[PDB]
This record gives sequence, structure tokens and C-alpha cells, in this order.
Amino acid sequence: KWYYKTITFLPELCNNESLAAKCLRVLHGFNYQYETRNIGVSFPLWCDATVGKKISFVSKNKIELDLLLKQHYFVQMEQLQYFHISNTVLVPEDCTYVSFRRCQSIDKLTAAGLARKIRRLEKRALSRGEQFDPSSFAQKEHTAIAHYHSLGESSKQTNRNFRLNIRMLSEQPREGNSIFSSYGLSNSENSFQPVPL
Amino acid sequence: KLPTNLAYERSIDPSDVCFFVVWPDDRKTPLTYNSRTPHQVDFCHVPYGASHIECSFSVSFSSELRQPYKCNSSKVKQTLVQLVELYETKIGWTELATRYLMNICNGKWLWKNTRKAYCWNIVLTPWPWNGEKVGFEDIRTNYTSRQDFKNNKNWSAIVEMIKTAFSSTDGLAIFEVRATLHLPTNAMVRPSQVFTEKSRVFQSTTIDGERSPILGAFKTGAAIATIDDWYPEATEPLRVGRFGVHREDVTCYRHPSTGKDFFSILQQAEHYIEVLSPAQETINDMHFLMANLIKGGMFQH
RNA sequence: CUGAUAACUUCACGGCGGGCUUGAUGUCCGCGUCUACCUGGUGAACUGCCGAGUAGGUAG
Repeated sequence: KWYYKTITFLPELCNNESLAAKCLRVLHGFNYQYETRNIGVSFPLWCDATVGKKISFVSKNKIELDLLLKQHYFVQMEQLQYFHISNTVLVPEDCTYVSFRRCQSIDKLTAAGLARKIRRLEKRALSRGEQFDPSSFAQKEHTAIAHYHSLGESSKQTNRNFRLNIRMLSEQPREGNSIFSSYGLSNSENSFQPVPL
Repeated sequence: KLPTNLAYERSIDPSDVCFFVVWPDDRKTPLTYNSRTPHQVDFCHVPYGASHIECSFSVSFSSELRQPYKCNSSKVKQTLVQLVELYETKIGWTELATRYLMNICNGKWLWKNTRKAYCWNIVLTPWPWNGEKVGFEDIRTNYTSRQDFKNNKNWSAIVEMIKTAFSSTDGLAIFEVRATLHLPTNAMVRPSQVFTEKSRVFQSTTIDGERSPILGAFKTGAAIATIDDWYPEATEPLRVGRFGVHREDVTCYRHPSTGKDFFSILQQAEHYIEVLSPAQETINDMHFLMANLIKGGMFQH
């Protein structure tokens, strides 16, 4: 009894990161005007290398998904036909079943991010005693990172080119009765909520 | 001409470079990097809390340009022996020795690690030597032209002892070189890269047990040899090769259609004995001829 | 429009006995491979917060 809004990502010369973010940035302007928690992630054509075309939009209250769909982006990208509206159909209750969660561990692995980390560990140990050195803090030689399909995003308030990191987990048939958040999640403070794709 | 077997041996001997991280407590550790994964990508940075970064190599100025290594013919023997022996008198080793030394002095061998730096200082250690360590302090704001070097207390002796190292048979001159780079916090360091015939795999070595990058020994031999601006309408100094090859753009100057490559000047060796027995271009191409015999190479067809 | 026209070769079967390739053997002396080599990440994935934490989490 969920819905789905299958999009079509056609014109054969297009980025997969900049358009999956801008169709999510127009979702990011949402939930700051009509503050809901109910719209998911659901990539149908996720693959390993060079993620494909389709994205979807899944909810149980299932009438904000058309309210989200008419928010000065499809009413602004209509004639030069980049995308088109789906048929607003009930999700059949037997399908494939994945989960989308922000990992956020990868963001604190880069060399600037580890210097961002050990700067914070410098000051919050203000309860004295030892006089520690920053010499015994290192990443060693070896971090094996396969694939995570990062999505870049500019900050709302200031000028920061931050980035997201979400991968695939497909099990656990019962968590999360539509308890999503601003970006759509399965990690923070609520559950590890799966997605019916 | 060019009788099928001729070869010289090089006359400048640089070594690898080593990167050490000095702490505020006067402790030095090797600079170690990180690897991320066939497809493998490397990442190197200054560790947080460090004062600056040190570098040390060594170079030698020997005399293997007086006679060839194999010669095959006693008409190209006494001709090329006489050219290097007449260039010693009429021209002198001054214009070459000053150009090789400044690329050692002004940190040219630090390729792209000087961009975004506050201050760097370079200390020589010559041999044989009676005296003091030679210094070049805050090079960006104190030493920028041929004349700032000539105001130094110790420039008359280090332009010397290379001039003797080319003039006297079985000569020698050895320089130890040390540099300190004051780079900002969490600054990126750029070493050499392994070839890997088809990314960014570092050339490493083992210093005190842990791995560390080198920035190459053929890489730092290219930086000292960039003294070539006698190709016609020259705007930028190039590395000394036979056909004046530029690397960034994939063109080359000095092409044999121009008549200014090495093999069309080496054949003209008997022509230049007459004038040296003239300051317009007969000088400005022997600086290219002498810088090829200092380079080395097989000269044969 | 053929040295033309037509055309059933068949039934049965025990190769067997015996057997010493041997004796002997010194592959040695001499030897220079070498000279010369750029792989090219501009700025780029930035700054917090909880937790004792090189574990873990969490923000725009």
C-alpha cells in the first residue's frame, strides 16, 4: 500500500550524481516548508559501476508524493522533456527489498578529515593529567574501499561542498513504519528502515 | 662522421631524495603515506603538529667529458678531445657552472612542493673544503636573480671547485644538500610516480624500516639539467636533450629541419676549430654541444 | 540412348612345448658484457556535535 513514482532519465549525456542530487535537493527544500518524515530513497536501477537511470519516491500517506512532485521543478523542467510523471500506483506487496542509509564513516577517512578529528580530540581531553602528543595518531597504510556512489551537495546556509555516502543492504523484513528524515535514511536515531525499492 | 661506436659517460651524479618529518622536540621520523583500493591510489600529507619537512640528497661533479668511453676511430678521437680543450681556454667553464649551481641553490629540484610555502632554506656541505657550512636563507624573498647569489660571501669558491673539476684530469667535487620546507598544516607532498604501462602509485623506499617516498633519482637529475634556452626564440629553459624535447606540450623544438639539433652540429666539429683558434651564435651552440657531452649518451649510427 | 537389357557364392575349424648377454674404462686446459634516460593529482571531498575512545555514533 506504498506508492512509487518511477522517473525516466533519458537524454544519454547526463551525470548520475548531479541529477540524483538536484532531484533530491528539491526534496531537501521540502520538509522545511511542509515538515514531514515520510518520503524515501528507492533506486530501482542501482548497479555496481556507473549507477543507471531510474529513481522512485515511496510513502504510505501517499498523497504528498504528488504534492512534492509539483514544487517548481517538474513545473520548470516540463517541455524539454527530461523526466515525466509516473502513474501513482500502489506498490505490490511482494518485490525486492533493500535499505538506504548514510554511512558517514567514509567522510572521516580522508587526510583532511582525520586532521579534523584529532583536532577535536586535542581539546575535549581538558581534564588534565597526561600531556599527550599528536605523534601516536595515524592511518596506517591500508584501507580497502570498494564502492559507495557518493552524492555531492552544496550547503543551504553556507558555501560548503559536502558529500553523502549510501550503499545497499537487502534483508530484515520488518523495521521502520515510514520514519524517514530530511534526506531519507536508515541509520540515525530511529531505525535501520528498509525500502521496498 | 659518427663511426658506428661512440659513447660518453655522464658527469653529474645525483642521488635519491629523502623526506623526514621534524617534530617541535627536535625528533626526525620518515614521512610515510597511505594507500587506497589493480586500481590503487596513494595519498601523502604532512602529519598534524609537525614543524616542517626536511630533504637531503647528494650530487657529484666529475670529469668524464675529457675523453669518450668508446671511440672506434682516431679521427673522432683527437677532434673531440681538442674541442673540449679549446672550450676551456677561449670561453671558460663559467657560463655552464653558474647555471647548474643555481638550480641546486634555488630549490628547482623541489618540483611542485614549493607552491604554497611560507619559507624554505637550503644548506650546502661541499668537499674538499676548509671553512663553513654555506647557507641560503628565506630563498623566496632574498635570492631571486643571478645577482643575489653573486652578493654571497661563499659564491667565489663554489663556482670554483667545479671549474677545476672539469678542467683537471681525474677531478672531483661532491656536494651534500639539505633543505627545510615550512609548509602549512595538513599540506600535500608530491613525490614521483611509478610508470605502470597502460593510478598515482608512489616510488617508495625503506628508511628505518617503514616505507617512504623518494621523488626519484632520474627525476632530480632532470631538474638540474634544465639550462637550455638557446633554441631559437627561446622563452623558457628546457632540459638538455638531442632534439630539444618539451614535455608538457608534446611538441619538440630543435628539430632537424631547423638545423639546430645535436647531430647536425657534431658533424660540423672541424668548422668550429677555425673560429676558436666570434660571439654571435658560434658560442651559443657550443653551450648546447658542451651540455650534451656532460649529459652522456650513445652517439652512433 | 552406356561390351546394351536380367543376376544372393555359401556352410564347418585349438599352433604348440623348453631357454643366464657378458667381462674392462680419468673429458680436459683459457675467458671484463657495457655506455645514456621526467610518467604529467593545479584549487579540488570543506566545519561541527555526543561518547573516556586510533571503537562507535550524529549534523548542513
